[PDB]
Formats: sequence, structure tokens, C-alpha cells
Amino acid sequence: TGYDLSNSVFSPDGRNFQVEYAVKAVENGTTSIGIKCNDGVVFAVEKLITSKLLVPQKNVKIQVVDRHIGCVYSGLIPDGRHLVNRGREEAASFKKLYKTPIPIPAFADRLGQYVQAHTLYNSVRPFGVSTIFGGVDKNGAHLYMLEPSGSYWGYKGAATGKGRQSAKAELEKLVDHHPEGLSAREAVKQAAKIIYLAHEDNKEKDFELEISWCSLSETNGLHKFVKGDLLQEAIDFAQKEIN
Amino acid sequence: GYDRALSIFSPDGHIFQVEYALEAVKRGTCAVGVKGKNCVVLGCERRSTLKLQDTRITPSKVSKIDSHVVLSFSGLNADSRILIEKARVEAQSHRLTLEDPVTVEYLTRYVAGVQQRYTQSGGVRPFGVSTLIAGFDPRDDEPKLYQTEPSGIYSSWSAQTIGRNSKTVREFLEKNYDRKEPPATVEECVKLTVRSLLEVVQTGAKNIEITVVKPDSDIVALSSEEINQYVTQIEQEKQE
Amino acid sequence: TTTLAFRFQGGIIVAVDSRATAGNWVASQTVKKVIEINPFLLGTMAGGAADCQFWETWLGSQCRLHELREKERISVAAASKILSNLVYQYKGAGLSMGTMICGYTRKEGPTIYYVDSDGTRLKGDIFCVGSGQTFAYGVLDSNYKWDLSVEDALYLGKRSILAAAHRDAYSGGSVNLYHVTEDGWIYHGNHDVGELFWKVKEEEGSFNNVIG
Amino acid sequence: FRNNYDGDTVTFSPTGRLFQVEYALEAIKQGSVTVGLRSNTHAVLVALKRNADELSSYQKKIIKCDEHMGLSLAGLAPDARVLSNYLRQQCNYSSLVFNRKLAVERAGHLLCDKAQKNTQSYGGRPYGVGLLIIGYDKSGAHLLEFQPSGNVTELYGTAIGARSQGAKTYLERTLDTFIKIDGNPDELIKAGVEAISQSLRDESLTVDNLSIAIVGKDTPFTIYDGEAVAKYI
Amino acid sequence: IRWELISRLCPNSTGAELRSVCTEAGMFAIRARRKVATEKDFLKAVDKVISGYKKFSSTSRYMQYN
Amino acid sequence: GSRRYDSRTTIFSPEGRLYQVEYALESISHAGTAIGIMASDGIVLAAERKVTSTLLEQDTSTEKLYKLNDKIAVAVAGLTADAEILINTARIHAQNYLKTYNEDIPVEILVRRLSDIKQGYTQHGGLRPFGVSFIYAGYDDRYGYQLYTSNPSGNYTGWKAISVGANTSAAQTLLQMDYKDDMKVDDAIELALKTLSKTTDSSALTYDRLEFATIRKGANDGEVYQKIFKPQEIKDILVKTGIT
Amino acid sequence: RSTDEFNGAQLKAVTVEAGMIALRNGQSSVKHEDFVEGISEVQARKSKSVSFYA
Amino acid sequence: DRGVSTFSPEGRLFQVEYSLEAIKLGSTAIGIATKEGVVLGVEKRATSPLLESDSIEKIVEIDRHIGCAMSGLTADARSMIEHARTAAVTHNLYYDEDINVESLTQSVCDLALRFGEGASGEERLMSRPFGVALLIAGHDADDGYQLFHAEPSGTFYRYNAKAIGSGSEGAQAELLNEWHSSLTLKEAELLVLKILKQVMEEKLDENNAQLSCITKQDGFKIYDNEKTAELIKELKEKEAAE
Repeated sequence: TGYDLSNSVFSPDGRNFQVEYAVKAVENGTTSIGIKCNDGVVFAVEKLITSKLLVPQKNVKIQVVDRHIGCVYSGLIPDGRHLVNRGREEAASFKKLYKTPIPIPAFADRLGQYVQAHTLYNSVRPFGVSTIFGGVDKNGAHLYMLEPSGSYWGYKGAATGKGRQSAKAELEKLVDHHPEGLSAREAVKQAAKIIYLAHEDNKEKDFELEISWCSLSETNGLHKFVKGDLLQEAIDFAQKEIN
Repeated sequence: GYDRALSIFSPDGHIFQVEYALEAVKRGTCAVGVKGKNCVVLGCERRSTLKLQDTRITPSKVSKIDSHVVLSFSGLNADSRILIEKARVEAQSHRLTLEDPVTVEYLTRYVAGVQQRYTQSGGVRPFGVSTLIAGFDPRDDEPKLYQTEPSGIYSSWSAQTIGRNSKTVREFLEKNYDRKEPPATVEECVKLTVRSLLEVVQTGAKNIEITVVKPDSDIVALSSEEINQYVTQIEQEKQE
Repeated sequence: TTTLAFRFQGGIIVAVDSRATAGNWVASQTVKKVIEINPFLLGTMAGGAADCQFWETWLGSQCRLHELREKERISVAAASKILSNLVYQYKGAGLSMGTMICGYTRKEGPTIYYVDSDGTRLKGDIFCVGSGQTFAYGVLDSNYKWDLSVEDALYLGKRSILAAAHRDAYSGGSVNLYHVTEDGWIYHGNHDVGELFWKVKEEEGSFNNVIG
Repeated sequence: FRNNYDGDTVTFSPTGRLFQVEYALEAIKQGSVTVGLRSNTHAVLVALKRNADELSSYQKKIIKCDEHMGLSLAGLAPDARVLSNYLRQQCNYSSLVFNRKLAVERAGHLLCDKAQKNTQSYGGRPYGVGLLIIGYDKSGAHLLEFQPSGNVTELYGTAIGARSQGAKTYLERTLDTFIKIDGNPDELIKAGVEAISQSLRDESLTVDNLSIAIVGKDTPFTIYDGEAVAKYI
Repeated sequence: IRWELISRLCPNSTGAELRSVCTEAGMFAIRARRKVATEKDFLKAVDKVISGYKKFSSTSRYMQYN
Repeated sequence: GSRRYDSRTTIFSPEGRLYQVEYALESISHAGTAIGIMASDGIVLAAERKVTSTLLEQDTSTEKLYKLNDKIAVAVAGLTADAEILINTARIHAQNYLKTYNEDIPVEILVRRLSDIKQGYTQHGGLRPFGVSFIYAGYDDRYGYQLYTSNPSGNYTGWKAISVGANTSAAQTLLQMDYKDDMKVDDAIELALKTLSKTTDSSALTYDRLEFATIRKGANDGEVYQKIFKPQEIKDILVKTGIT
Repeated sequence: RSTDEFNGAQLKAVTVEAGMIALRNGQSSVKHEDFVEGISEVQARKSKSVSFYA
Repeated sequence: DRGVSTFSPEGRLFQVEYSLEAIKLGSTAIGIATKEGVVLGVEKRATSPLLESDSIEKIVEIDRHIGCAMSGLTADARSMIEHARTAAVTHNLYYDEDINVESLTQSVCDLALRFGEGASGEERLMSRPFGVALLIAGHDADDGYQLFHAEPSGTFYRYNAKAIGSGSEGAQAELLNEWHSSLTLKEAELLVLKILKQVMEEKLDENNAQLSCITKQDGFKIYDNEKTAELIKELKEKEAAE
């Protein structure tokens, strides 16, 4: 009763309850996946068309940080955007002192340390977002997914949203089919497939698919949006597969 | 750090703490004020009666603010010390910057000012103090009597009473002080102020303190003998 | 830059010039060196122009805010001791102040106060500040009486600025008079300093010395 | 209505919910209706102005933020005063420093980011007002939806207020029509009247209680009122 | 007895309190020793029951929301 | 949220009283008893410790009697820790006045400023009121010998005698009978042991449960002396009034 | 169209509420003008208070 | 305790609802704005025959063409009068020109908004309140005589006439009949007293009433207590012709 009320007070048995509660917010959000490839990394999110009044490709939820790190999130959608600010502030701060873009493992650590503060004190609220962010630098590609607790892990692939289960089982099967790492050029196509399957869950409102990629081979380490003809080939490929 | 709101509005259109403020005043001592036409008289009863308790060095409940302003206070007595302090401060910073002593009007606003401004900040309870302010305007003869609230409101009065059992002495004053005809002299006023206190003091002259302020910085106290004399006079006449 | 003011019977006469130089170059000859602080105080402009104009408008604001606040109009002595204690704060920052604040109230009578940059604040009956501080004293003090007709007192002001204006380089332009009564200052207007010289040279018969 | 969670925005619920936000969302539906619709050369706002009784005057509901941009309030009138200042301030900051028209896209995202701070910190209420920001720049015409929650989305058309759905439904049947309206200033205003009449259910349409605002490719931000909206209607 | 006259003087009053002005003018007729309740016993009676039963708001609190 | 955890020391009750302050007046009456007696010829400041164990080094300790400066001594009732703060804050304030007027602080002043400090804890800032009361004993030229007491509320009154700590009502009635206004210093000493030997909760009044100090104008050339007696001179006057 | 967030029990509470309006006039047929006007008589709404600041 | 922060799931800040009660408790204040002279009259509600009538002030001067009448706790108002006085004079240093009447209302309304939690170094110097209304009345070139109604909400409207205080409901219903667009100064002054007489607790006298106007030539001017006693006397003649 009184451990339920409180923030940042340990339960008798030893767990924080409001970390657990903060997970709920991740499952309300829409699907998003990352796929780590041999070249770099692909990001993709399901953007729900909740009315005929929204405009197409103008209410983009994919947001870069610097010019080599893709970011898309699930949780509470204002609360996402403010962590994409925080990231920018730290990114930029590193470029002043050490004159080089920030390394991707380092980008992870400091971003995490912010989340961690809001479970240290009782006075601000534990952040209600699970994020995917990653990109390529000199060490290579890295994928990360950050949980509201303040924990990240590296991954061959990761996913988040209400349709995480349906993507997690295909993602094993894209570690079996291609055990040496598929090319990122193949993986535009493979990304679409995994959104079109995890849309039966959110089949309530029709969708619009968004991919983006950052890889050393294609885009010269510069994160971009897949657009025009390359976006048309991936759409028609996953649509005719799942029907 | 502490700024937690203590002026929680009452849904009935009030503020709980400002009622309580008025209550704490009622607990404490009594004090009466009356304005003749050339004097003011501040009497207050003193529970400093208690064999083996000095009165030379114990502080009286009527305080001197300035040469020609005097204050009397009912309510919490720990608290009284502050409003004296602030008013003294004021009285000098007025001379410094504008010249000329404080107009009694002005000093009234200013004490009133301080008590309001403790309901604004969260970190602080209201002063549970009401006061009588009296004096005579610089280079004039105009009696003035003012009284303020722990609300912060203020008004001049012909005579007033605050503290415990204020209803008895107000009801006494309605009959016995005409609004068109003040008591003529200084002795006739003082006889009238004693007679008001001797309703709630239940005789004795040792209890009550009577200070008079007149125009031209005349702040004087009546000593035990004088008090007794007046009391006795009121005794013979009343008896007869 | 001659500003003078003398107490007399009916109240105060203010009198000023209007030639305000910047260097050898004569900038402008229209500069009204009175500052109407409200309709019962008049404040002169001598010393540095910026520090003076601006800061007595700001004095004008504490007048419309003492006046509402007690509902009693500001005393002349009290107004001054505001202004003084403000510029004392900035002492040693090159701000340059020479004003007379003149008023007549019914609690103090006609009273001049002279506020100065050091913080010196003097009451007195005659003050005269600026370039024409010594010429102006001289003409004025012979002919000066505590008893005088108001009309004569206006003509005593003309002649005082006149004298400083002739001999001094930076005094010239036009003359201005004001007459403080209790009720307020009334403006007695502007006489050109080049028409005024020739009336008084002939009419009186002084300035023989001057050719023409 | 208490028990459970209804205290600060700090306390976070086992349901997944944050109550205070939802409460704040109820607030907009209290106020008076506003619609916003655009085409590629003109963006219009129509809002209903209201008065306390019939001696009282109407109330200003449409606010000109700048000569190319503006908002209209729905719900709390003290809150709208805080946030209209801050968009004056910021669009001034981009003409001083960078000499650029503050882009509608940018201006939404900045407001989102200010709202977030009020729900993370202890104390401070969530802002509880809704703004429909119209505006015209070099990217054509935009309309934005500010929810109290923080979300911004661009729409062709929307409404929010009292009995809004009556206006929202009309706007979808005709979606096909009003984007193809371009160049006729008159034809755009007059579509937007017939979109706000549906909301007026149990409410008569007055002509002096309606506030109308067009901005376009050649006209600055202009509010019509009084005689000028008695032409159209 | 204009029924508009006593209804004005009264503030916003239920009909269970507007029944009690008759009963308080009926108990004041007995004190004054009158066989008739008049328009004088109703003007006094208003003053007494409006003050009296107005003061003190039962609990003067309630709420219990937040 | 955090408002729940807030005690609200600051708030007034529906009595208008500060319930917190009344509690504090309690915590004094738990602590050992101290008695003030004014004489014309000196001031006898006398207080019986609360502590009592047989291992207490009485010679080494003061705990109830502190000097402020050379003219002014206080006797303490309450928590000793709390007190010690106030007692240093006093000592600095005494000295501050000496640097600025080369004229020792008048007794009225010093008391008034301590009283102001105390009050402030219960105005604002949700602090807990100090649990302390002092007897002030002090001498100047102005008024003569002066006695005062200040309580945790921040309100002080003068006196011709008074008692603080336990059995306050008991002490006050014993003094009401016995004190006459004329006493010497030696008779005043004898009334102090008399009033402490009845009230004592422990059976015997012993030289090592007592603290005694004097302030006498019987020091020649018009000078005042303090002296805190040793535990070995209080023993000599315990046999003098016959307590042993 | 003219209803929204009416559950089926309010809507039975509209068609009966319309045919009362027909019995008040005295009409024997309930027209399309009364079904509109019965919609405002049973909404689970009477508004808590006219707005003072929204 | 309710927060200042918290919402009532209706959508409402509990505290605003409670503030708007405090207006109604305080004493009656009528204002009628015509095209020829705004008249403000209030009931003093002298509480004892000992207390001096004229020390009490509830008609207050903001500057020399903006007069103002207050209803509610007069204390809360002491802070908000002073803020308004400064701001109007600040503008007169800064543009040498009369502050708009509408503009002055806005600055008062802005301080009214303040009552906030007082998070970080941010200055909200109140934590509570401002339970008082104003009848801010004025004259300027831009719009003729105006009259504005401030709330503690931070919400204001223009009004042709508005009553507030204890008898607001009754006064409101007589105003919707009597108000017109053809009123003269002399007719409005007598009409204010007639609507103020009905909801006055005591008999209409000048020892519990104070009248004032703002008229183009005069500016602000509160009336003499002698003038008012005469306008009382003339109301009863016209009424006793009927």
C-alpha cells in the first residue's frame, strides 16, 4: 500500500515498484525494431494513421542525433523527444572538448546515467520510454536498447512496442537464415517484412512504414531516410509476402 | 526550502490560519484606547501581578516607537517584539530619506503592511497580533487612534479595545463615550479610561497601567499613587 | 550655461540661457534648460546634459508616486533629498549634476534647494550655477532685495542672464523666465538674447562701452 | 475523485497511466469550440467567442503572435497568456539572431519541449490549454495541434472544444474538397463557417461572437471581427 | 401583506426555511400578546431567523475530495 | 507527496496555540531544578544537577552554570546539547557589543537578543523549537542586580525570585512564604539550600548533586566578583544549615 | 450523426423522450423535429456550470 | 491538502473556484459606465458606531485618469494596488503618455496568475490567493470611457455595467432592465444609489456609502460627503412624486 504510493523507496523484499510500473508505458507504444547488420544498422517504426486528417510524411517520429546516430523510441511520446534533446546536448559537448564525434559505446553510457538519476531521488519521475539508438563509428556498428530502469545491452537485434513478441521470433530466424550477418542492403527489405507481420496486433488503424539506415558502406556513416524508389521496393515486398 | 502553502483556502471562502490568528489574540491580555480632543489614553491591564515579580525591569505592554508614536499590543507577547523592531527601523529610515517624523497615518500602513506580508509567503505563520497605534501628527494637535488586524486591515477609531473580554468594554463605551462630545480634559478622559478597565480588572490599581500621549512628544506614565487616587475618587462618587 | 534663481517677495524667479555648446562648435540654441518635474516644481539643466535631463524625469516619477501614496503633495526639501541620495550611490562614475529644484509650498514658503554631484545639498536664497556663476552673482547682488514688486523681480532676472550672456562664450541664445507662485509655475516666455540686448542698451543707457 | 493516484505528476500509477495529464485533456473540452483548416495558399482559424452575460463583452480567443504566425486558445485563458508570450519571445529570437522566419515545424517542437518539464518536476501543474497554431512560411501552410500532453502533429483539419465532433465529421467528408480550394480567399472562409455550424448544437450562431483569421501567401496575419465578418456571414 | 415584500428582504432561502418565518412570527405574537399576526411581527421575525440559522455552516468543511 | 511527511510545526491549532511550543515547555520540567533568588546584597544562583550516578566527577564538571562574560552568568534548564549552541551564540554577541562601545553590554539587551533568536525558530522554517530555558543573573550600573528568565517561546519576564525545571509549583510556594526583601548574601544562601532540600526527589541532598554560584558587590573598590564555588566549599555550608 | 458517445441505453432514452414531446403538443405522430429535441433532454449531461474562465 | 498543482478530474484547479467565493462575501460595489461619466459607488459597512467612517478606503486612486474600486478582503488588495500604481507611472516615464486602461488590467491579471509553487530560483512571491475583484474604470482617447472587471482567475472582461459583492444577484437583475445607452451623468449617479439602496443592509446614508466618478475634464475625483448627502435627498423626492 505505502510502497505502491512512494517513489524510490525499496519494497520489503527489495525491488523498486515504480521501475516495474514504468514498463507498462513501453507496451502502450507502437512497434519499433532495429536490426544490426554486418555494415551498420537499420531502424524502423510503425507509424499509425489514426485519422484521415494527418498529413503523410510530415509527422515523422524518426529523429537523428548528430549526423551518425539514428534514434526512435517507444513509451510516452513527449517524453521521448526530451531525451532526444538531452542526447544532442551531450553529443555536442563531446565535440567541443575532444573534436571528433562521440564513440557509440560512450553515447550509450552518459545517456543511461541521466535515466538512472530519476530513480535515485523521489522528487522527479522515472522516465517512461524505451529507446533504440545506434550507429557506426570506428569500432564499428552498435545497437542499443535502453529500458526505463536505466539499463542497456548490446544486441544482434532489438525491438520494443506492443508487437515485440511477433518481431522477436522472426529476429531469431534472421540470425539462423543469415548467421554471418546479412548486408544492410538486404536488410531494408527484411525490416519491412517484420513491420508488416507485427501490424496484425495494431491492425485497428492502418499504418505507414518508415525505415532509415546508417552504414559505413552505403551512406558513408551518415544516417539518412530511405526514400523514393528504395522505399517502394521494400513496401511491395513485405505486402505481397504476408498476403 | 520551506514554502508549503499555509493559506490553504477554505472552500467556504475563508483561510483557516487567519481565523486562528484572530483566536490567539483573544486568548491574551486586554487593552483599551480612547481619544479625547487633546489627548490619547492607552490603558492595559497587567497580569504581571504576582508577589515577587518585578515591574521596574519587566517590560510594559505599551511600547515607545518614536517620540510621538506609541503602540500597545494584545496577543502573542513573544511576537510583539518583532513589530516593535520593524516599526523603529522604519521610523528612522523615514527621517533619513524624506526628513520629518512619521505621520501617524503612514506608520499605521507600514505596521499593517508587515502583517499582511506574512500570509503571502509559505514559509511563515501569520502573526497572531492586533495593535493600537496612537500619536499626534508632526507639529499638530490632532489626536489619532488607529488599530490593525492580523488580517492586515486598519481603521481609525474614536475608541477601541482588543484582547480578552473586548465585548464587555465595547458595550460599556457605546453608552458612556459620546461620538460628538469627547471627554473635555486630560483628567476627565483618564477618569473615563480607568472606569472602563475597572469593569474587567475587578478593582485594584496595582494591576492597570495608564500611559498618556499628548501633542509635542509628551509620553508620560501615571505611577501607583496617581492610579490609586483616581480609583478612590471613582470609589466615593460611585458609592454615593 | 547660466542658471540662476533668487527668492523674493512673491516667490521664485528662475532664469536660464539656452546656448548649449559641444566643444568649440555651437550645437543648438533652442535647448530649454527647464525640466517641468510636475506643475509645482521646476528643475534647471546645468552640467552634463544626459545625466541631468534623464534623472529629473525619474524624479518626476517619484513625485507622482509619493503623491498618490500619502495623498499629500511632496515637500520641496524632501524632493531634493531623494534626488541627492540617488546620485550619491553612483559617486565616482563621472555623472555630472547641477540642478536647483525650486518650489513654493504653504508649509515652507518659497525655498530653493541646490543638489550637486558630490552629494552636497544646500538651502539658500541665491544660487547661480555654471559658466556664468560669477558675472551673474555680481549684477544680481547689488540690485537684489528681499522686498520687490513681482514685475521688478522679472526685470531683475532678465538683466542677470543678460550680463553673463554678454561676456561669456557659452552663454547666449535666448533667455527664459518662470515665476513660481504657490499655485504653480507660470511661464513668462522666451525673449531673444539679441533683441533683448538692444532694448536695454538704449533704454537704460548702459553698455556704453559696447560700440553701436 | 481521489483514492489511488491523483497527486503530483511525480507519482506514477501501477496501471500505466498518469492521471493528471488526462485531467488536463478534459480541460480543453470545457472551453468553446475552434476549428482549423488550410489549403496550400491559406490557413484559416474559426473560433467561437463568448461572453459571461449579455452586458459583458465577448472574449478574445484568437491571438496574433506575429505577422506570419498566430495561435487560438481553447480552454484555460491564464495558461494561454503564458505560452503566447513565449512564442512572441522565440520568434523574435530568430529574427534577431538568425534573421529567419521561425518555421512552423520548429515552433511546435520547441513548445513540446517546454511542456515536458512541467510534468517531470515536483510541483508545477501540467499546462492545461490547447492551441491550434496556424501559420504560413516557405514550406507552404501548416496547422498544428498542441495537446497538453506535449504531442504535436500536423493535420489538414481539426477541431477541439465543446461538441467538436460535429465539426470534425464535416471536415472529413469534405477533405477531398478543401485542399483543392486554392486562390479563392472567400471560398475558404465560407467552407469553415459550414464546418463550425455543426458544433453549434443548442447554441445559436451570432455573427459578432465569431472570430475568423486568414493568413496566406500575400496577406499577413489578420483577424477579422465586427463589420468584417458580417460581410462573409 | 404583500407576499413580494417579505420574499425580497429574505436572501436565497429554501421553502423549509420560508415555512419558519410564519412559525417565528406566531411565537412573537404570543410574546407581544396579540391575537393577530401582523405585518410588523413578520418584518422582525425575518431578521432573527436569517441571522440565527445562517451563522455556523454545520461542519463548515466537507470537501473530502482532492 | 512530501506534504504528507511534513509535521507543520509552524501552524496554529484551532486553540490558536502552538502545540509544538507547549510540548517544549514539558521537556524542561523533565530536567533537574534550578532556582533564582534576588537579594539586595548579591544574587545566589542555585541548581541541583539531574545526574546523580556515583561515578560522576563533580569537580571537573560545570553543566548547569555557565559564565557569559565577567558580569553575567546563566543557569540552564533542559537539553544540554541544545543549550550549548545558544550559550556560545550569547558569548559572541556579548563580545560584539564590547568591540563597538568599549562599554559592557547592559543585561536587558543581552537577554532581549537571546529571546529574539528563540522566537525565530518558531516563526518560520519548520525547525523544532529549542528545549531550553535560562535563568539570567547579571549586574550593571543602570538598574542594579537584575534577574530574568526566558522560556522556549521567546518571551522573557523579570522577577524577584523564580524556579524552572521539575516541581515548579512546589518551589514557587516555598519561596512565597520565606523571602523577605532585606536579606544579606549569607541569609540568601541559607534560603536557597532550604528550598532545594525539600523538593529534591532523591532522599539526601549531597554536595555532589549541587551547583552553587554567587555574584557579589562586596568586592571592594566598587567591583563585582563572580565565583563558582568548588564541590569542596558547598560541603562546608551543607553542614552550616544542618542538612547533614 | 447528431449523437456521439451515447451508449445504447441512452438512445432508447432518446426515442421514448421524443414521443413524449409529441404527447405534450397532442400530435399522434412523432415527427423528425421531436427526435432531434429529445436528444438534448437525455444526454447524461446538463453541464456542471457555465464556464467562468475556460 | 489539495495542491495548487492538482487538477479536479472535471478539469478544474480547485483553488480558483474558492477564490471567486471571497468576492461575494465582501461589500457591494456597483459600477455603471455610460458615454458621459463612469460612476463607482460602494457600501462601506461601518461595523460599529465607534469606528470613524472615513478612515475606511475602498475607492482607490491608481493614477489621474484611472480610478479603481475593490471588493473582497481589502488586505489582499494592498499588494495589488501598489503593483498597479507603479506600472502605470512606469509607462508614463517611458512613453510620456497615459497608460491604456486595458493594458493596466493585463498587468494586474498577470500578477493574479501568480500564486505558484515557487520552484527553483523563479520568483512567485505569493503562494495562494488574491481573492478580490476590481472595477478598474478609466478614460482614454482610444475607445472612450471604458470599464473592466478583473478576477483572481487572471481573466477579465469589458462590461457596460457590472455589480459585485453580497447583493450581486439582485443588483444584476435590476441592471439588465435599467441600463440603457442614453443615460446621462446626472441620471446614472442617481440610478447607482437606487440599485445600491435595495441591497444595502442599512438605510441609504453617506456614513456607509461613498460615491465617485471619472469624467473627461476632471479625471478622477471622489465626491464630497456633502454632495452625496444632497443626492440621497433628491432621490426620495422623485420617488415620492410617484
